[PDB]
Amino acid sequence: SKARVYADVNVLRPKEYWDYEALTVQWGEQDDYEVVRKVGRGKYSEVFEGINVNNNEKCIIKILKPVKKKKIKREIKILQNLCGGPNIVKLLDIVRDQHSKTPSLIFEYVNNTDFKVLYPTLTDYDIRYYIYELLKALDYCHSQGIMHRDVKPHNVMIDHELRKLRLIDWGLAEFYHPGKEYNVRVASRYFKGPELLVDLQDYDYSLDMWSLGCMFAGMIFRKEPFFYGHDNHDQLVKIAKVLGTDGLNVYLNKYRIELDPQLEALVGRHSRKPWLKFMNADNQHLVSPEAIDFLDKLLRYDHQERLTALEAMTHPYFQQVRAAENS
Ligand SMILES: Nc1ncnc2c1ncn2[C@@H]1O[C@H](COP(=O)(O)OP(=O)(O)NP(=O)(O)O)[C@@H](O)[C@H]1O
Ligand SMILES: [Mg+2]
Ligand SMILES: [Mg+2]
Repeated sequence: SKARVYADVNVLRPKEYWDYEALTVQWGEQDDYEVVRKVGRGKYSEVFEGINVNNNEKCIIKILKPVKKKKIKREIKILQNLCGGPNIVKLLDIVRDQHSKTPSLIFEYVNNTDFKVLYPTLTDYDIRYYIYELLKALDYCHSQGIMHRDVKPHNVMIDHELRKLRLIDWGLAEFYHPGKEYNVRVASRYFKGPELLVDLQDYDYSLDMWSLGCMFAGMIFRKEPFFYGHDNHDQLVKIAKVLGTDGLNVYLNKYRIELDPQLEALVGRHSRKPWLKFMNADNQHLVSPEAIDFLDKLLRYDHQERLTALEAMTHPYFQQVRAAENS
């Protein structure tokens, strides 16, 4: 299986564009940036709001924990390749501690509102607007030969007042190479595409489209998250109970994949459930045939069947957002 779009980007570009292992970091000054308060974390970082001592402007300081240097260079190189793209978080500086050589990535500050509180407050149009902006970031990174691999609300910073969105967290992102087998241990469980759940390793940019679909379904159906599995097996089951086991079987046969016998047993058999059966009173002002048509074209087992980011931005669902932009 190969990507249907942007397959040759890294093929056509110089090795230095994608060979993140060769990257040579030019360190900035650790003193230029000081910590104000902790604002987030991951298994391999602590993230703080900070201030640029030189101009008193806010910034974000992502202090990285010990990991193979290759993992750090990858995040850095990807950020460097994408810096300036639409709605991509900007990496402003890279510094380290002189004694521990503890590295910190310095980013632009986004005055984010916790998604758990922000989303229930978004209007139908807000949803359309933010998904559109998020789509711009994804088409951009796909166009630059990169797969994000961790699309989820926690990695989408929104300054709601400034209607500004930034796709952050490029720490699991990879360069797309035709026919490469990737590690399937990426993305948050609730946002993992079928391909990851069934060991299809030759995946591509379309994985990010499943994740976006999951985010979108959560927003319009007001169900965070929408596919709530306890572990990877249970995640495939949660998907199968909505999408149906028919399409799954078609999918696995198309790609020659044997499901693990115990997994096959957990999944069982399920009818495809229509998207309106998730319709209720809290979400109603939010679903419409165009929302459903768009969602349906994202949440497909077959990654090759999913809309591309580009196609998605042209879907009728976003016509009002396009119109506003065009002025
Ligand atoms: N540029 C930013 N502006 C505002 N807040 C941010 C920014 N970057 C990170 N944060 C916050 O810090 C949190 C963690 O940052 P992130 O880069 O995602 O760390 P991580 O270690 O890669 N986390 P994980 O998602 O578990 O991989 C985010 O979810 C945000 O809430
Ligand atoms: Mg994150
Ligand atoms: Mg991360």
